[PDB]
Amino acid sequence: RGSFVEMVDNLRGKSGQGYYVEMTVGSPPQTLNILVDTGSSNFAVGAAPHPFLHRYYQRQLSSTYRDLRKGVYVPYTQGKWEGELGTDLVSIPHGPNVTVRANIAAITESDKFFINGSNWEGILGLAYAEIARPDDSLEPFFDSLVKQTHVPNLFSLQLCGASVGGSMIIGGIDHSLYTGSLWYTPIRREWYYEVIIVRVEINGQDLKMDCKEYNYDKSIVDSGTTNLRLPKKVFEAAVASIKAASSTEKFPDGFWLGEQLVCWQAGTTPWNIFPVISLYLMGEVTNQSFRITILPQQYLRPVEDVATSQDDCYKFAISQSSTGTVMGAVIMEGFYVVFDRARKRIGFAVSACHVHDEFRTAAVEGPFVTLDMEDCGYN
Ligand SMILES: Cc1cc([C@@]2(c3cccc(-c4cncc(Cl)c4)c3)COC(N)=N2)ccc1OC(F)F
Ligand code: NA
Ligand code: NA
Repeated sequence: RGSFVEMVDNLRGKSGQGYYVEMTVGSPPQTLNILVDTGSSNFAVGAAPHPFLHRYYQRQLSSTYRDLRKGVYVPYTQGKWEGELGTDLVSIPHGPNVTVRANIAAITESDKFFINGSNWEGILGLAYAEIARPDDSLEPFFDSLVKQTHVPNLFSLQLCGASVGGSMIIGGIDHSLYTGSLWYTPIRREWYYEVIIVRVEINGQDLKMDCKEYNYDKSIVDSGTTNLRLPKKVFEAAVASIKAASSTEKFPDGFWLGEQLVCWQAGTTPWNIFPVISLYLMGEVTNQSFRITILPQQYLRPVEDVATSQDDCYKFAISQSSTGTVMGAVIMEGFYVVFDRARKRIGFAVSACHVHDEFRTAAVEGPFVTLDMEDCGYN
């Protein structure tokens, strides 16, 4: 408990392409880089020589593979993936010293799933069975891990922005990874890591919106989304408020829509003209909340690959949604986040690694008195 040195720094990444952990599958072990994804529930890996992939799962080479004789088809916006289900033996070299028999979806065909240039080959869905494909009877990796071992039923994530890095502590917490105290918000329902936002402030100013809007039709904590994604109505109000606070300088209207980038000479990015953003989350006690506070350092994402420019180019990392609020890396990079599955709660503390300046830092503060917090959830 409290200290897990062999798991510190076990995550890597490229900005905008998520964080991945090294895993092994089959016997003898095949090493793969696997995206850490708290927004889905399948362990799905490349299993055929797609051209974007550094490597792939070669089932024929594993003496421990078992076929489930079941296919899986997964469509989404603009694409799909398709695979074949089985089980095999899975370890995390920089995780707990255990090996488990887990469900693996061997991906045989995909469109717009893998990234050309990225260093990962599969996805570790860490969310719940309710959203597994094809159905909730396909046991997610973490459920198998807990059933089959003595690893405690929780994991925590320290994502460090910028090639990025971080830690995934499986089965516990490392106190060196955060400062101050952890504050907990209940997991509203075990499908996504669903939470309830009860209040939103920009630079200290309440958006004074019916709090149901903040959670229309859900809010989730998702390591596999880059951005903070806000429902349309909340996003409109959020930028309107952000536009106002930052009107000391002007930017194209398309910038706030993430349709163009914005650039400053190096060393000369004006952080101070930008407002802090505070989300108040439902607390553990009736009528009690806490708030988490992020900086422009979190919501203005560094974009390296621009041949049209030669400066500090940033994308605005806040965007509309029709699927609800999504607290992606933008949020998580500010905090140490504890996915306390045993107690159905998510903990937040200031991350010991988060990017800030000398004037402002990310914050986790409470308690606050907030009434009618149950009304904030959408049915
Ligand atoms: C349909 C589907 C989507 C996902 C998804 C995902 C897929 C592929 C790439 C990225 C990604 C790309 N670039 C930066 C990042 Cl940070 C992530 C994210 C979409 O949303 C989340 N959270 N993960 C995961 C598994 C799924 O399979 C099914 F089993 F549900
Ligand atoms: Na167990
Ligand atoms: Na600490």
